[PDB]
Amino acid sequence: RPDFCELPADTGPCRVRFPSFYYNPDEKKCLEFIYGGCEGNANNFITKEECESTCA
Amino acid sequence: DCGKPQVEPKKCPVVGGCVAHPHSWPWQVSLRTRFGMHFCGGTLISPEWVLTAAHCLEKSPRPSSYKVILGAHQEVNLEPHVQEIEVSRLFLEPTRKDIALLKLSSPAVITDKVIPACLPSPNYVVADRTECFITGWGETQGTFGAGLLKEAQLPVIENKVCNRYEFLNGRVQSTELCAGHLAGGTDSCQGDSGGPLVCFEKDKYILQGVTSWGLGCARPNKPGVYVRVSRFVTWIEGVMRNN
Repeated sequence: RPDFCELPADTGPCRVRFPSFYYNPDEKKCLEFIYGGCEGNANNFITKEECESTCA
Repeated sequence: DCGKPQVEPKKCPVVGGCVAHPHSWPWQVSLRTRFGMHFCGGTLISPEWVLTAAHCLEKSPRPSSYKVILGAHQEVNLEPHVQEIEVSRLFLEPTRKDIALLKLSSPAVITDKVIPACLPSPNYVVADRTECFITGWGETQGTFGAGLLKEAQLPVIENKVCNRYEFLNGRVQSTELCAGHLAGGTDSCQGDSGGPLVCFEKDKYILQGVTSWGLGCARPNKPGVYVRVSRFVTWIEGVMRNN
């Protein structure tokens, strides 16, 4: 599990509503979050599987 | 007549704000996936054209992957009288700003629930503290109106003040305008992107901004940043007439 799996969910400054997934270390689960559309971090996945296969 | 709704809009003195009167913002568009989930706003500026933000079209350049919903009040339970039109063409603004044009696969029918908005003067600057309206089905953040068209009456904040360290600190460009209450609590949010920032000017509503970004939603001293439309009018005209 790469380092960025430990980074927090960054929606970003933009103000699109892209539902996405981030890995949650303290819960050891892939949870849903809104991505704003610009900037942010690698802890950002489009499927629940992509999060799990990468950071879980 | 564009910019003139046949249902008189509420004035409300989207996080915070109020649920709008149905069809009082007839130019409001819900941009969607083929699945049909709302992820962005849009603005009917003419029967075949919708103005939005470029970040909404990030993933795919396929125009057929985009769907335009017109005359809605509910984000999910669409009214029976609603218009669902596919996008024919996308036009990203060349200097890579957060503004884009969607050409509709078929022109929208202008009714009393679907009316377009008016374009501002080229290089026009909305004066500081001008009260404009923000509409959209974005996040509400624990505030009422989730799933319904929400509106907010926000004052324009001039960029010299908006770029003060206390606020956005040099983040805001010439081709952007700031808007909102500095005390926070009322603002556009994720899901409102591409949405209209309209200003009542002559005797009708005029599109002056496009919901772009902000440092968080509805936070104190953190006004929303909007694409300054008046800077792209000339570009918009030439796209509509040549395409």
